[PDB]
Amino acid sequence: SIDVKYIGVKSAYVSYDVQKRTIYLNITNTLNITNNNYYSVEVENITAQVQFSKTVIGKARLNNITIIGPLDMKQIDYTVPTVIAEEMSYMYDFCTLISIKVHNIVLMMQVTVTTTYFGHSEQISQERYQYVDCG
Amino acid sequence: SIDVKYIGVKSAYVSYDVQKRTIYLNITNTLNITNNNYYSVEVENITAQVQFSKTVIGKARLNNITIIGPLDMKQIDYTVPTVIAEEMSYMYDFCTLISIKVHNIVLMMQVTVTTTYFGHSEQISQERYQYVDCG
Amino acid sequence: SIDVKYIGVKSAYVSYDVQKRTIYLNITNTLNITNNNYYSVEVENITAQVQFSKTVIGKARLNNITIIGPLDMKQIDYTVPTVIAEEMSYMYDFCTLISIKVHNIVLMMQVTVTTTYFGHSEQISQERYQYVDCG
Repeated sequence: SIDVKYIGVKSAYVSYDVQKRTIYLNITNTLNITNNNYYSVEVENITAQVQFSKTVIGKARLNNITIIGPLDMKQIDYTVPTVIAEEMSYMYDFCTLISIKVHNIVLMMQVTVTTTYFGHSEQISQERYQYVDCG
Repeated sequence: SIDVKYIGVKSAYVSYDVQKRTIYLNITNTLNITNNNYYSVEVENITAQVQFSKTVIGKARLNNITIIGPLDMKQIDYTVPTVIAEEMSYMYDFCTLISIKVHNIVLMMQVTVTTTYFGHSEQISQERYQYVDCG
Repeated sequence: SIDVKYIGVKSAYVSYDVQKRTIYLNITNTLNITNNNYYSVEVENITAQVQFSKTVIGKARLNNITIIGPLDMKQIDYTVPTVIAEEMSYMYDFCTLISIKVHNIVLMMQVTVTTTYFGHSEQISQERYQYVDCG
């Protein structure tokens, strides 16, 4: 990939930005741009390509075979009891979080037992992230 | 990929923006642009392509064979009991959250037992994310 | 990859930006730009390519065979009990967080038992991240 950008506030090719309480006076601005972009990208020129898979089983004897793909999750436990007991008392809770297995982004690609792949594969994340703000 | 951008506030090719309480006077702005973009992208030129899969089973004996794909989840347990007991007391809760297995974006592509693939695959995420904000 | 940039605030090719309480007077700005970009990227020129897979089982005897892919999670336990006991007392909680297995970005590509791959694979992450902010 090409030209992958995170810009926090402002993007220009040419900028003349005049901001705050300023005097901007008698200004002559002249601009003469030639800006051409030529892309030959992710391009393929092939006579033959072959993706061949063969399984042969002859006079074989097969017992108790297990094939298990990735991210097998077995007998996982989360135990998060919360207890408040009060007498003659005050609780003030502000912005209190209990957070279990919270996800923002999950991107999964070609997650398999078996893969035969030819060509291009791509993942991009661009992000402003804030979990907690309070005040 | 090409030209993948995250811009926080403003994007322009040429910008003459004037913001606040400013004086802009007698200004002469002149602009002459040539800006051409030429794209030959993800182009394919192929004479032959073959995706062959063959399974042959002769006088074989097969018993107890298990093929399990990815992300298999078994007997997972979440226990999150919340208990509040109060007498002659005061509870003030503001912005209190209990969050279990919360997802924003889940993208899954080519998640399989077996795969034969030729070409292009792509995942893009662009995001402004705030989980909690309070005051 | 090419031209992957993280810019915290402002991006320009040319900038004439005027900020705060300034006097900008009689300025003559003249600009002549020639800026052409030529990209021949991720380009392929091949006569033959072969992805061949063959499995042959003869007069063989197979028993108790287990094949397990990556990220296998078994009997994981999270125990996070929170207990507050109060009598004749005051509790003030501000911005209190309990966070268990919280994920932002999860990018997974080609996670497999077996893989045959030809070509390009790419992962890009650009991020402004704040977990907690409070006052």
